[PDB]
Amino acid sequence: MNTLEQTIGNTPLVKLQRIGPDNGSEIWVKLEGNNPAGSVKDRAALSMIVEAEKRGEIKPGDVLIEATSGNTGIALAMIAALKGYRMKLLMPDNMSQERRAAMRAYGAELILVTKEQGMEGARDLALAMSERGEGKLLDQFNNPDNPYAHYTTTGPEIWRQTSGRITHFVSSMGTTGTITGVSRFLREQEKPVTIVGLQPEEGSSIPGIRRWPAEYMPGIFNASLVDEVLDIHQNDAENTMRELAVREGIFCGVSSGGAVAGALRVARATPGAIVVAIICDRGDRYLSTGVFG
Amino acid sequence: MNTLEQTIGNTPLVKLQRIGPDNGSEIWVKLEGNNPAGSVKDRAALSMIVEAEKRGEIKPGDVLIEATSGNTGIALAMIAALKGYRMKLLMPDNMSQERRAAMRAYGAELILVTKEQGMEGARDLALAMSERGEGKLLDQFNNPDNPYAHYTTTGPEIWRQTSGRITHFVSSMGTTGTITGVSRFLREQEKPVTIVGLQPEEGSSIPGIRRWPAEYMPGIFNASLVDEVLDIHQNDAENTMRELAVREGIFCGVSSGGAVAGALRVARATPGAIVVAIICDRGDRYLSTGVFG
Ligand SMILES: *Cc1c(COP(=O)(O)O)cnc(C)c1O
Ligand SMILES: *Cc1c(COP(=O)(O)O)cnc(C)c1O
Repeated sequence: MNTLEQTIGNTPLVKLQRIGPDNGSEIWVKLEGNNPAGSVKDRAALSMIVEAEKRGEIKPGDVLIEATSGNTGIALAMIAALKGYRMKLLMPDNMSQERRAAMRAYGAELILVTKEQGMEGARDLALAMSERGEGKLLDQFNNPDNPYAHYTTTGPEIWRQTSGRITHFVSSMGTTGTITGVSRFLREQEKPVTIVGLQPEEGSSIPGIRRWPAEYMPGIFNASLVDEVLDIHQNDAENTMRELAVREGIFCGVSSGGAVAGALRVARATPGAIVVAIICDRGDRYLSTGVFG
Repeated sequence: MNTLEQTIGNTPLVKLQRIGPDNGSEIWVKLEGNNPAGSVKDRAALSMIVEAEKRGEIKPGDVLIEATSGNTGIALAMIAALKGYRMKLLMPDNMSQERRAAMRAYGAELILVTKEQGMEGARDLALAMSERGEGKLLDQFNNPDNPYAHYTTTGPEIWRQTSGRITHFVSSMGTTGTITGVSRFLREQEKPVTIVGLQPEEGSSIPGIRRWPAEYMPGIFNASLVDEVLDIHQNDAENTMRELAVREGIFCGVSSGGAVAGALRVARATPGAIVVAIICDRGDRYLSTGVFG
């Protein structure tokens, strides 16, 4: 159609010109910050909602519920404003103003729990509400429609954009929808492709992702779809993030620096590798946090 | 050729779904925030530098100079990082720390003048430095390569995207490069097109543009290329800006709200008009100023 919805997905895939070893390997980055609301989350938000519409579970005017407050919140608030839904976002009351402003700007309703109840308290209340019938819960960590988005758009795009030359795919794992969906699609190809997931080192804090308890991975995660899982140190992610802006002109977030850091490790260890890493969002919303300056 | 440079331009053109009169008019918005560094300035930044390279005036490694601190500064810093130039941006010492960070992230060097000297003192210093042979001055307000970017990319895209249906073009004027270059291209078409330029009402403050002294328009400006100039009140631009996010899911800046406000006036006064307005940048860098949440 002719709406903002058609600008989601089909993000550019560009090759890094300067960082990276000179051993024949190539590093390409998928610019998810190009999505309308600035991040890879626009894909899963659209998919979770669109697929629910297709099942008759929801229709414009309905209330949507989710506990979150980062890109998923921004993305859901945007899809809600775009498609005509009432979005209710649950989060602890210690959110910066700017942080909640990104979600409120789209007209989403922010429902606060106590700092103490924290993110888990929010998850619970959101669930309480969906079971009472106060609105459809999206649940990004378990909703198969999340990876479905990447199985149908992101992965095919990457395969088409690298003309099937891709040998390694690198993704920082949050819900794991991106790595799960993209892997699912790549496995269907004859040519083998190594799937590399990244998680923060214990103690490291990288916005957008988290280190999952060994046996407490999100429901949509499928260990057999990931060939390797690497740890990325906060500092290493932040340095690569700043290096991307300075040496490539690519202004992205911390997890994106982490993804390229991982792609660098891979490229260095494998001459000739054709690595694709996901750049999750732009760096704009990180400016106030000082990671840049 | 596969670098971030190829993601500049070719921005989406989407139709507003809810705001606007129901009189047969259509309002389309050109999403310039989709440019790699988030603003319409990426086009002129790339053009001024590419064209100077063609003329042999500069080559990678050289110093580039410009007095500015908004989107132009950010766009120039980004092109410089992308292409390998040493960017120097001049501005008075009263820039917020976030405003400075948007330019420094790309490795640009900021050269400060006193608040007393202000933007005009910076313009002067920049000119002096270039005359002392310290670097190539870009001069966004007088450089023909600024409107040229719009004559060759922006205008042609709009004409193609609307399949020649456009009847009115609305643009908030800063350097006037966009309205100038787009008008030049549209005038070459058989079908007439009304060119509408917008400027802030006296006393109104709209980031990115300014009310030019009657007989002191920027050098690149050509009065005959613009059919009408409307005044936009700051409040009206801010309101339309907020309403775009809420009712359309389009998150953009103040001048963009002013642009859609102008397009609404045009649409309301002319049933059946096919209006195209330029959305200059995303709203992200405006959150900290409070104009939204
Ligand atoms: C969601 C997100 C990720 C991880 O993507 P998943 O598909 O959820 O694995 C990484 N970084 C940021 C900033 C994100 O918002
Ligand atoms: C520069 C700018 C404009 C004006 O565009 P011109 O092509 O310079 O007239 C409008 N809004 C914003 C935010 C700008 O950066």
